[PDB]
Amino acid sequence: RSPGVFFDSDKGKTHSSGKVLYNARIIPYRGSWLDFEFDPKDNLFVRID
Amino acid sequence: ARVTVQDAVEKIGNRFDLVLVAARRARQMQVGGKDPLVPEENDKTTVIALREIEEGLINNQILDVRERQEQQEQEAAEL
Amino acid sequence: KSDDVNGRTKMYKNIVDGNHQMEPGMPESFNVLLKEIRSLGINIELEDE
Amino acid sequence: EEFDAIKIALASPDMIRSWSFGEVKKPETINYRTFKPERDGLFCARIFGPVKDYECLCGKYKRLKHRGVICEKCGVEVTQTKVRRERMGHIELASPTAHIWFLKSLPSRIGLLLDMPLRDIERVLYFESYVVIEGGMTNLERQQILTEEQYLDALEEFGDEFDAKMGAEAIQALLKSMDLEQECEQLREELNETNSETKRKKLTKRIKLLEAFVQSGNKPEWMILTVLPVLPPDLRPLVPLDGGRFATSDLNDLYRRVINRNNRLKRLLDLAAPDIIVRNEKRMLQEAVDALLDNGRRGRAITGSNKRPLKSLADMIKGKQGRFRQNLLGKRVDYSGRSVITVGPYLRLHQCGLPKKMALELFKPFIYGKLELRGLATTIKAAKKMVEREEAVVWDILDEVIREHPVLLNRAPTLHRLGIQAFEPVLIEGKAIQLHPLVCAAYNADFDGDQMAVHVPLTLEAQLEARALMMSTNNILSPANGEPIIVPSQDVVLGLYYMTRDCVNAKGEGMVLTGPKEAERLYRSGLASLHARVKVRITEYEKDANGELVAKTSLKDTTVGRAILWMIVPKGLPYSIVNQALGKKAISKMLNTCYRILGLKPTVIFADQIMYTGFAYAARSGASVGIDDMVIPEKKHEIISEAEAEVAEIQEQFQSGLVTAGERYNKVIDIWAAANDRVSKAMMDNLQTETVINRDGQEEKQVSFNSIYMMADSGARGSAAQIRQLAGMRGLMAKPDGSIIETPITANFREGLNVLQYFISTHGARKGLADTALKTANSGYLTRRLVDVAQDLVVTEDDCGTHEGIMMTPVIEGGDVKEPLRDRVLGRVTAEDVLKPGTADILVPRNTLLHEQWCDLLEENSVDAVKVRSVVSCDTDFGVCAHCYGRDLARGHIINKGEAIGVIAAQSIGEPGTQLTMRTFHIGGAASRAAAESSIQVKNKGSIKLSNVKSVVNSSGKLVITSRNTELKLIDEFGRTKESYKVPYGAVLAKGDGEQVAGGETVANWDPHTMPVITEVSGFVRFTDMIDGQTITRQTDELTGLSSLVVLDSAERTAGGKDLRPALKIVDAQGNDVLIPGTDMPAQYFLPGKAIVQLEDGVQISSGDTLARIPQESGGTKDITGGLPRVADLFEARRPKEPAILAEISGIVSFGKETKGKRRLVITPVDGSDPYEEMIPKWRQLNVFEGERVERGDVISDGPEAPHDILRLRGVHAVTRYIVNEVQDVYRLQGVKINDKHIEVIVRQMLRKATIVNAGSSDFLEGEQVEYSRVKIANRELEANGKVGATYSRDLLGITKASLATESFISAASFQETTRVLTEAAVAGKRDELRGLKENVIVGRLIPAGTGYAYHQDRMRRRAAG
Amino acid sequence: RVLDATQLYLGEIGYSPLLTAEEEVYFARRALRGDVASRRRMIESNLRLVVKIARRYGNRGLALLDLIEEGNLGLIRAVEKFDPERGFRFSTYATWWIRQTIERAIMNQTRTIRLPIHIVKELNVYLRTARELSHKLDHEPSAEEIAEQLDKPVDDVSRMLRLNERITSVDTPALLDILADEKENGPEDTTQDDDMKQSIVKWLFELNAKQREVLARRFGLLGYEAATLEDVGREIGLTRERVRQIQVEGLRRLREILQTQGLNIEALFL
DNA sequence: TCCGCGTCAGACTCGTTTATAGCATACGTGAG
DNA sequence: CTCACGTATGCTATAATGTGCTGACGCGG
Ligand SMILES: Nc1nc2c(ncn2[C@H]2CC[C@@H](COP(=O)(O)OP(=O)(O)OP(=O)(O)O)O2)c(=O)[nH]1
Ligand SMILES: [Mg+2]
Ligand SMILES: [Mg+2]
Ligand SMILES: [Zn+2]
Repeated sequence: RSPGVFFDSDKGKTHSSGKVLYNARIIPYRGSWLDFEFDPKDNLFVRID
Repeated sequence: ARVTVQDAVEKIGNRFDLVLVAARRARQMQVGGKDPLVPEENDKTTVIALREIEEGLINNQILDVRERQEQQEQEAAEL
Repeated sequence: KSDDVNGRTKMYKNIVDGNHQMEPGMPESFNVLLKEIRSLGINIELEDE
Repeated sequence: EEFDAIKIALASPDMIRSWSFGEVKKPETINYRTFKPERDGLFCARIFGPVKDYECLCGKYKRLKHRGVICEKCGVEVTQTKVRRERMGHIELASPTAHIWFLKSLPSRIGLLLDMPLRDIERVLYFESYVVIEGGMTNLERQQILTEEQYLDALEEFGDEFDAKMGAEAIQALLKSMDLEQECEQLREELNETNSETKRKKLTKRIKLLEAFVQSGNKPEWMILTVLPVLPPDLRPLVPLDGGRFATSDLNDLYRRVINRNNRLKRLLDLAAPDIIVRNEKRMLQEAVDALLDNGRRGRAITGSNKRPLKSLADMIKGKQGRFRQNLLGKRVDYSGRSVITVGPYLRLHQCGLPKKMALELFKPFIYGKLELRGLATTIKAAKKMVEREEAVVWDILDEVIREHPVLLNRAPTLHRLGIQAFEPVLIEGKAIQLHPLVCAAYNADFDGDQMAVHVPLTLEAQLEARALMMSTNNILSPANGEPIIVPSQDVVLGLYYMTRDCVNAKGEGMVLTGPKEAERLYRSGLASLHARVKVRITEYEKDANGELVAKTSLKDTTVGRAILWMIVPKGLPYSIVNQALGKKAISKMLNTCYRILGLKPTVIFADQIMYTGFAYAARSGASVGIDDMVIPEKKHEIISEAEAEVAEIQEQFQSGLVTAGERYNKVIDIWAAANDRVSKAMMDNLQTETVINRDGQEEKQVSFNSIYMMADSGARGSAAQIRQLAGMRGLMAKPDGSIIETPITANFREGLNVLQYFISTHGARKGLADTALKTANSGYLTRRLVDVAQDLVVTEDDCGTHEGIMMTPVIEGGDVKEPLRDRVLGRVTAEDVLKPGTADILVPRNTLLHEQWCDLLEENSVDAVKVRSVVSCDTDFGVCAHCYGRDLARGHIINKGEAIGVIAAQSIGEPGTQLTMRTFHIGGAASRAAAESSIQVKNKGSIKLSNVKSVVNSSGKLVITSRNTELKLIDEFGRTKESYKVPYGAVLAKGDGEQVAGGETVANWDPHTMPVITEVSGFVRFTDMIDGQTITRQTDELTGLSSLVVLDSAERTAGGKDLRPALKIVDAQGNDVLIPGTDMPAQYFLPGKAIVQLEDGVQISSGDTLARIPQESGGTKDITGGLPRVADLFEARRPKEPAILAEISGIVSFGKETKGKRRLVITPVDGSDPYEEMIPKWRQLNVFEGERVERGDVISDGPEAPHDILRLRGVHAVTRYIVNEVQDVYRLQGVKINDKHIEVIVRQMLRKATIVNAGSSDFLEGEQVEYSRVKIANRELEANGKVGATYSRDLLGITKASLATESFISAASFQETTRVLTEAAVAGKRDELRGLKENVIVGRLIPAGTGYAYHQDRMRRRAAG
Repeated sequence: RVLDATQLYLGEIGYSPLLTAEEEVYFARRALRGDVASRRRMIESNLRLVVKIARRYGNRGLALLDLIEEGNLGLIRAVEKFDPERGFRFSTYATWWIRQTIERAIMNQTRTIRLPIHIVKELNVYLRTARELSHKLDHEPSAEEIAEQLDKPVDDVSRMLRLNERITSVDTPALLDILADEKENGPEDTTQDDDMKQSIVKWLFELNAKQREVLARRFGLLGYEAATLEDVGREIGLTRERVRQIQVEGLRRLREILQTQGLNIEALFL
């Protein structure tokens, strides 16, 4: 997977609610990964590494 | 027989018991050196026992009866 | 044919002697299994007749 | 040694000391210079034993003379080195250490025992926080955690009179102090006063734990380790590689960790170290022991040298790779070999070509033996050297040994029992094994490099079991279904087809022959074609009423070829068998017929003869494959341009507005699917006949002798589906998702693909190939779950004498009877004195075998329904009766007592799945599905019978159905059911109930794409709760502006609309609610996910109208990929996500309470005064209306039925029949024939356990789960003697749980979850008496089944005395 | 959610007091006199020094915690043999002790086959020499090249580098299943010995009773202790020359068995 | 959020990186 | 009976005293 940004989405999977949760993943060539993701309640979250 | 063992199954019935009885008889000829009732015709002890079962000479009950007879003859000799 | 150590040699001798008799025993893999479960601190005993 | 059972229990510190022969104090392994064991090290000879046989370490005592002589100087016993594999040691731990298995393994025993959460215990163990063990002052009670600062507070104030500690010492003290008796009584007192539903379970579970703990005689303190056992050296060996280097087990690294840290802890205690450092060392000690027992459970596993985690004790037992699956439930074997396989067409069915050099090696001891009896070899080493030299006399001896000695051939994978067969070997020059063609089917052997294992049965018993049970000749029929597995294919089929099939005139039309011999002589003389029409005189031999054969001579109008085949045909059979043009389908019937009339040896000979003649004439024929043999229809391009402008017009209509992605996808797929069939049928008319041959004068039509057509029609190889892709159109290809590509491949392989068509093909191809690699695993995992569940099931009894059975109807689905009742009850014991229609005389007895003859009588009388004895309803405890089962389908007669039925059942269900995975996938590219299930057209005249149907008459005049379950049947005159037809919801019927229709009439039309929501009442349409953006969505058009509404489900829906159900509500002109005829229900139709409504609010509807179109995208492809999960869901007894509701008790019902919309359906039975009240969702709509007298298990809701609810209300035969039919639906869709009785075996194993209410004279009380057989045994003695009667209720267990619920822990452990199984067994002090097969195979004993059943039953009676 | 043994311990150490110069002297005088609290406080306060040393020689063999514990053992010896009378600081003296005990433990525990410090120290010199050789010789040190530089024996250098050869796990990929039990004979070989042992009994009752007696008692076939020349002679009362006479006669009897059944003995020539 | 599963044999090859002070007395067994 | 040989426990004094891989399988209970 090329370093850069990638915007992906669990197509359902989590929560039989069946909500599409969108996420951004910033992938460097070297370093910690920077994740942004949505929660079922539409709250924006960050996962460092 | 030589090819197929269907006839010998038809004599005794249970395939499993056919195998036990043919085994017991083959062991007699293997160890005791018991003489075969049918001509050997260069046949292995496995096949000869099946011939004897097919023709209806060998059987669990018959083998038990002759075991008692030889065993009582030996008791007679010891006493 | 596999583990039984005494059994395999004894039956080899019988087959050269032309006895075609098995004389079975206890598979060494199982002896190991016992030792491996006792090494875990579980008492696993053989209960006699 | 010979033992009865095995028990497992917690190890006492002192028990561990018993096994030990010393304490290993030091980590020292061996001396670097003298590579001998160090002092009191891990390989200490003083502890584990001597390195060399009967020799001490310092070397003072040697030879077998010195026996048990412990050398005074070094301290080493003079015994065999073998002892170092058996002697154990131990380790004195400074700090008590918790045993991970009882701590971490869920649920956990230490936590459940103390009623203390895991978190609390861990804080205590890693020395984060103190726990109170006991305070007389209620100030601080029991098990209350104190932090470092919390401990300082109470310590000044109270102190002393309150005891709180940290680490495993604390928990061990807490375990020692806890009284199992008293807490049992306290917990019983709690359940008496206030039993809350969910916590009654948990309290009853801790009660069972406490009771079981005291009965086992296990002590809770022992969960914490004071003494740590050490595995014998040879089981963790340090050996020298050739390179001078050493190689050792990872257990040595883990033991050295534990010893170093333990000894360092002893040191720091001797030195009085400050407590922070002592604590660190106690943490590190527990870390090391937990790594040694089970590494990776306690968090991050300890990585050794590479980075890979060290393999710990538990890892050697647990995994598939552990010791169970790898070394115990299967092993590497002596007198075993392998090689590539190759054909032996010359062989007879009971023979196989075995390479000289291979056989020389396998029968080495047998040669040695004969060599010494002839006195040719003086001793064994001279015999060995004679074999090494491969002397000429040795070959002659080897030939003599192999005579009449059977050898086992095995091919991977072994899916079913015919994957092993015995043959008589034929010594051959060359390195390849020669396999008989006809058995290639059972092995699934094709000679493009496959290999086979060879195994030599050594004992007389093993030889006999191979010759009698496992011989090729004796295993002709599949044990799965009754049919012969030994069936001609490929060349053989093609040759017999070529011989039988007829041509116009040809050489010597209308000649006359004296018997088949004149015919053979004519053909071989070159005066007659095999296809010449002629009248020969053949003399058939028909069996009479007795055993005597009747001879009959008559003139027959057939062909030269068929006459010559009659020569192969044994006496007894009719000439009409060979008189047709023979294909593989007809030849299979031929061999089955011959087997049931004449018997085994004749069919064996006949089979070989067929193979020889089939190859022989196949080769004479010289049939081959030219490119001109692949004929393209002249009218392909027309069909395609028509289809192509049509699909183009729908794509242009897509931008306009009549089309969703799903609708157009369906419409384009339908157009291309019909075009493909058209072009294929054009090719097959043009190819199948289109033979213009001039008959003796003028022109005629007859069948084409085109090579590929003959191959297809005979069933020699390719099917019409393959030849479509060759000569016709390749068709619509399906993506790896299963969804089908919108652009089909117009071209075929003769025409050649272009770059784009080829690239598009690749998708389907590779998904197929990936499917074989990846999906095979789940098929195989299902085989293994089935096998484990039905291992114990053995034929135990001959006749239980039961009347009970499961009513089996004829599977008549989809017009043409899918599976006849005759074939479904063939070979099955009948019951309930099943006579003929006119009840005034018995026709069939209550205990007999249904032979082909009885079955043929059944068909003349046209019996529809027959109660037959089944495995499920058999009363036999600990097995099943020969009569309840019926015929051994593999033998063709009544099953033998002692046969392992369960295994055969599991194998036979498992095999097709596993075979159809690789098989359909590599072999096909595209998906040739047909979705056009619009109209029911009836094939034969009759009257419409509609069972289960509630429909409303629409303004058209037409009967529009609004039932969910609708079954249209076709009755004749006499009044039998002959065709069925599942009518759907939203259907227009042409004619109503009980009306006459003629042959080829359409009786009902419906749209397949879109299940419409059809309203019963007429009036105006109201939008309830249908807020835009909240619940629905709005989409507008141009010029005027047509809006369309799509119902967004909770998936896309906002938090605001979550609680709102959107529904189209029917109001009248006044704007009052219209009622549904005759009920209090107001009309309201709840719209699901993406219900696309056109017509906006306030539109006058008539009744019977389409309100809403829910899109029904069927992206499913017809394969086992989608099918097998359905099968696995059924066998695992899974409740679906929306179960349909059933009435629990018979009786008369009215409605009570409602929560907004949620129905609280109140049943108030007639006799049974207690009511039964149910909460029901608002949107779930009922089939039943109000006051009806409904019985147990009447369907209330729309939805699939849970097998649990079926069993619990209707009962055994109901649920068994539900499973059998729902599973068989899948396998039948793939053309797989499995007998119901196999599925029935496994369902019996599912219904093994039962929950009990009340007490008897034993220890039942409320809700213990015990096996059904054992509670029946109790009930039999109870009913005779009396005592407290016990109500029971059978429980369904789905496969995995059913296998773990078996009261053998050796079977449970070998299956799965071994760590959890052994902790629960160890704590219960469980005793396994070894009744099952897996148990006996593990200890290497005789199986309690087949041969072993005789011996095993003799041991069980030796238990009664001596 | 602090679960890790390491992070818990380092949290506990951080919670300690840091000592000064005057404080070190006061506590050290009380400590040598044998104060409980003084010893505990000096150790607890100087744990941080052990860690900065245990985290310095990381990724060398032993784990941090393992080295943190053995290093702590050096701290204790340091507090026991500290001289507060000397003006020179404690941290300086302790560093020696902590490094010594850690290094000693790393030389012993690390190696599965316990390697003696004598050989380990020699090995150190060989390896340091190899490093200097490698920097100037672009290639790597030979055994002979190292031996030339240290003026030591080639054989001694080779023995040492052989001991450097580290251990191959059998379970790490399994190697166990390839590598056979060399001490266990195949049933083929065991059956051959049965045939020989059985033949000997029959061979003993085929020749003379005077010679068979000698060979049976001497070889320990029917006997127990393999009596040498003098013991066999003393028993039968025979003489040393008589031993050679019975031996030569016994071999002639075997030659007869060989020309009869020698078909097996002549095959011993390959 | 955790932990339990995920076909069965066969062929071959490769492979077992690293750092450490130096010296004097003490502890203990073996050889001549 | 005595020394050499192999192995082990000992001590050293500028001050220095707080850490630290790979991520993402999927279905069920
Ligand atoms: N378990 C298992 N069996 C396999 C696998 N590949 C092949 N087999 C077995 C079962 C099918 C058999 C032959 O495989 P083929 O691909 O030749 O298929 P086939 O069924 O003979 O079809 P075809 O007529 O195309 O040759 O070998 C595999 O990956 N796993
Ligand atoms: Mg193939
Ligand atoms: Mg193949
Ligand atoms: Zn000794």
